[PDB]
Amino acid sequence: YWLTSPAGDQSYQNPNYKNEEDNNTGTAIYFIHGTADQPAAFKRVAERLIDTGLPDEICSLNLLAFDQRYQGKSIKFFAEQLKNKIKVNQHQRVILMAHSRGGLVASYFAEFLAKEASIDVPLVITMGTPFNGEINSEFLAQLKQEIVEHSVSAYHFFIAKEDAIAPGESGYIKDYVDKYPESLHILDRHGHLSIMSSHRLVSHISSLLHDYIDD
Amino acid sequence: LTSPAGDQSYQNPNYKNEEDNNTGTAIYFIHGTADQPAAFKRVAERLIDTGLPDEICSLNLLAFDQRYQGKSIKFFAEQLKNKIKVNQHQRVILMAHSRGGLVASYFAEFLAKEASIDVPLVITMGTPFNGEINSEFLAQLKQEIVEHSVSAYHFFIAKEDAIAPGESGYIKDYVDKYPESLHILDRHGHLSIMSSHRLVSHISSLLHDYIDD
Repeated sequence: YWLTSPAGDQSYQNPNYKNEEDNNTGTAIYFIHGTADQPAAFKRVAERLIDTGLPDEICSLNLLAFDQRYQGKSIKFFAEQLKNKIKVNQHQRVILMAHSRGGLVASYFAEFLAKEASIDVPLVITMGTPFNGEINSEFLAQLKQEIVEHSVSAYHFFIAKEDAIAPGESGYIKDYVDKYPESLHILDRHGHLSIMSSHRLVSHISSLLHDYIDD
Repeated sequence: LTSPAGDQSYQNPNYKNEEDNNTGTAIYFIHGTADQPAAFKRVAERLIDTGLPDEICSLNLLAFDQRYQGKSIKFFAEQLKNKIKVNQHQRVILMAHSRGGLVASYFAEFLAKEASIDVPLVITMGTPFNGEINSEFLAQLKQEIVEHSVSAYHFFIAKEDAIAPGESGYIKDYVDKYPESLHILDRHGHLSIMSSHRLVSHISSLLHDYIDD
């Protein structure tokens, strides 16, 4: 955005942060893209988040592009790289916003790598992430069990209505949605394929950040 | 106010100009048996708060006399058509709830032609299309809705019903035909989908689209 982070990722520093009576240790947001996804649209989502207004509590906004993104490579490796980049930036209490396959990566990071890395992950937001389904089905099932039962992160699945009524669970975990109804967000896409172009998305995300911050 | 049929009605204060030769598009509310009319009053009132198009004559409140426990949808639809023509209204918009939606939509498929009353919009809220009433009969109504119908159908459901397996409150074939026909509303307060303001807003913007055309 504004500047480049130590990890090489694009970064936006919050003017609201570091204000008078600033939070002692804040929360940084990380924006992860799926494979072969345009980072510029994802920057559209972050810029619109800034336009809406970010809580003073939020440290910075980070973008997982540039150094270093591969086209093809294993899930575990990408999550390990995400953890490495978070540790290079010395961030704590990171909020993850991921798209498509990237949501798997973030979720893997949030479920195994994050605790013994001593990184808190309060919010994990996934947009069209194929949890139900290359990636193994056993791995998907074990990840879903970790998300439903043991996870300490709040998961929010953003999908399109066509995927909602589509048979099966696409972009969301039915068990988790049943446990937490407010986790599922269904967005009207009039023009395909623009889930991230909706302003309802940014509105819900900003309301999620505010809800988490007020608590 | 009271409508010509005797039902509870709200007249538009702006209404229309003097030289409208159209008598006027009237909105009709069909509820299932033993349902609370006051929630329907709030949804109509909220439509008024948001703003109703000047071309639309009035907001009218139907299915009223008399909710019987075991009488067929067909009887209520015949009663509805009688009440609509008592008011001589034309190109009326139907907004119906639960089994009442079947009534309205049943009316839209057979009785409306014999009345020579146009039904441009038929709006169904949590209407059990998939399922006394025959299941074969529901399938025939669904086929008539999908293929032959000339009314615009809009299905309002909650996200819980959306992700529920099967077709709940909506016809999948019609949604494939028209994606914009399906409206999924977040239901914060269980279990009253008709209560969100997002529903009534969708109705008002739908009315604006219909009036402009």
